[PDB]
Amino acid sequence: DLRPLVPLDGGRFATSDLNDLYRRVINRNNRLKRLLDLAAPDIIVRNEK
Amino acid sequence: GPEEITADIPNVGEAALSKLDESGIVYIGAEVTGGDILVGKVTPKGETQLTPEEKLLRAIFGEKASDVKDSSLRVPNGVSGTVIDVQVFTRDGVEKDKRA
Amino acid sequence: DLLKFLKAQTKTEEFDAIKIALASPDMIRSWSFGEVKKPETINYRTFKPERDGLFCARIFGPVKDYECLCGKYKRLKHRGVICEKCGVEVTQTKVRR
Amino acid sequence: QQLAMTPQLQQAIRLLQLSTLELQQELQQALESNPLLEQIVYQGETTQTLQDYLMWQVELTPFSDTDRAIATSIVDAVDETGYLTVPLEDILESIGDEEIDIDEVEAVLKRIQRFDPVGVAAKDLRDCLLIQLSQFDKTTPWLEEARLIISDHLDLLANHDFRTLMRVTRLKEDVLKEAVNLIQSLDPRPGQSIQTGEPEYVIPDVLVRKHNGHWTVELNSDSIPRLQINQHYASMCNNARNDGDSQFIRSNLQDAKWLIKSLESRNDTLLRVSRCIVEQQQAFFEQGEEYMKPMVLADIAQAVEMHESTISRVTTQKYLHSPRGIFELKYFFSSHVNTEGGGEASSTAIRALVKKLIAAENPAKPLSDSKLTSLLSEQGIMVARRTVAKYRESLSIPPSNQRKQLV
Amino acid sequence: KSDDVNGRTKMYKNIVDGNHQMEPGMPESFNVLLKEIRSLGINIELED
DNA sequence: CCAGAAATTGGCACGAAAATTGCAATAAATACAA
DNA sequence: TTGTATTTATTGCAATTTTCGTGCCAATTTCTGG
Ligand SMILES: [Zn+2]
Repeated sequence: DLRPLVPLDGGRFATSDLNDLYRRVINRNNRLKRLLDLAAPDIIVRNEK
Repeated sequence: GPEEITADIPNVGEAALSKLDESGIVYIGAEVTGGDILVGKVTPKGETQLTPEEKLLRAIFGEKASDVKDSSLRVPNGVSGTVIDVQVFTRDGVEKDKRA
Repeated sequence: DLLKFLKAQTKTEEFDAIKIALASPDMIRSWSFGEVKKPETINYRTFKPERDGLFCARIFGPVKDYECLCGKYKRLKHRGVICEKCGVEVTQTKVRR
Repeated sequence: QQLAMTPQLQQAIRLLQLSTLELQQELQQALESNPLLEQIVYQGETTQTLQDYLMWQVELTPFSDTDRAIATSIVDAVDETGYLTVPLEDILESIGDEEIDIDEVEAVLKRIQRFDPVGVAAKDLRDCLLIQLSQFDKTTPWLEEARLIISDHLDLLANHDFRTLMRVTRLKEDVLKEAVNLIQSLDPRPGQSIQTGEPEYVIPDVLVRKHNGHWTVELNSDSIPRLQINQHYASMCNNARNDGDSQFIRSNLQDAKWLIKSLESRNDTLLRVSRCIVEQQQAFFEQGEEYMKPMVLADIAQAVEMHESTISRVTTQKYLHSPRGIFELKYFFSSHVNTEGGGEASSTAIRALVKKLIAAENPAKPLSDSKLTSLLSEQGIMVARRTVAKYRESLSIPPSNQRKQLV
Repeated sequence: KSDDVNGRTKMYKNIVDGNHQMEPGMPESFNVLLKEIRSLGINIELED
């Protein structure tokens, strides 16, 4: 409720800046978790980190 | 379904619909004040489920009143004037009303 | 007793100082009510918050007063009850703040 | 042959029947597990609802602490239309105090029912109508007759009897009609004065429009899913490094290349199916749904040389945007009845005809199903009475005896 | 007259009843500030 | 005005037809080493 | 020049289940003529 989504006409539920930053962090974290699970080569996991 | 512009609004009284024509749009030359309806519009809310309460409501008061909302255009508070011009823009392929 | 329950949520906190420090990982985990695992916000089909997302009702609380997400418990008679299907507590929607 | 049916072809086929949102979820799930895949202030304002208005009126009313708690419980159990959704016993249980009887709850409920709007927090329709009628002055010409009808005989008023009502109430047509009109002048849903919400829309998957005298169908490019190969990770594929490191990249590159092709084939199949559907049902997009033709899956499955299963899977939960509106791309498949001489008439067209004929009837004597069948069997259609009754029930239209009016 | 939500409704009720007294309470923006500072990984709290 | 009939309505059934859903590891084109 | 390993291309059958229109008939609703 401190980072709400903006509803506008036509049903567009646009996102704010904080939600975008959180989404980027979560996407990178999930990809890194999967790569560490799958024992990826170090050259890729360093870039992901 | 689509939103409909019409004068057949169930929840409002007969007086508030006196300034609207057969198409649900205010007359030219009408003197309006804050809160008056300029364009009458309804938004659908229909759904398949019908409890006995809804059946009783539809039987007593009619089916038009149900499965519809009221999203009409109203004069903002503290605003008055005379209706001097109305313009209607319709998408291609949509049936035109009498006002257009 | 509903009178005490309603009286308790208007109480003001007493304090005389403000303390600032560094947050341990255990402190941060003790603050939280759950872990966010997915970058989803809104379902866009039922227009409900996605589970484990940034707006999850199981983590941050109900989207309506005293109602769980699925809809088994809905009134004040079930206040404070954690639903076994959706996991949402039956409480006020201001806890999302 | 029975194809080959690898565990990859199963996933490629399963992509057909997923809606765009579920497809995006699947694409994200496959994206976070394959490194070589990739994809190409405001605060708001507080709104006052019905419950907020009711609680604002509760705060400014001289209630005691117990009465205020009971009022909070009552206002909590009030839906958007203004009706009480729980019995008073549930409210008494939720209070949690054992020295309170049902009489105090009844008194607090009576006090709340006189808030603005009047009739709110009503138990049922009879209670709401009686509450609204108790605020009228005694000078109303037909107050007593309407009150009697609402209090005693409302079920047979809903049944549209209008004749047994005359016998029991001992009135005349010119008085019973006035009482009925007075009743119908009341407000059925008190809580809809404060409307809060927003209509919910959908994103169409395919758009059909009219260009230079013909119909053009194309995918909606604002929602079409598309993936891409990550070149940075693909570059370090066969370079000098560990053999395991080089083998980890080839497999993922193969998987990504296959997934991109599966997405492209899904889009192409959807476009071809939609194009064939628009070509077949061409009169609908011009002259409304009274001219829809009765096509089935096997009709499309021969115009694109696919199997009926593929057509069934593609058309699932995908929406088409037309100047008339938004449909589900399966709304165009319907049953049929035999017409006169030769041909078939779709059930959608017959439903539209039935709705039109019912909407233009005499209010004094509504059209029964036999009369509707006779009227339909003049244009050529051969539909049975039971089928017409089924269509009317599907349209949510009451029977003939429940559509008549005293006018 | 501001972001203190409970005092807002108490003051209106007191004024309508003819009692010109207030119970101040805590502003909401301070709670928002505390939450935003905590979201940065800093432990800030009220004591006693 | 009162039976008795005639009409109306909707639940259940039937056989055809339509629609849905589970399969799980192949065949040919192509670059390539002898 | 030729047998061989790799990469594409494959998006249909065959069960099983659901839905279809329309008939039979009991239970309500209206009509009529004595
Ligand atoms: Zn629940």
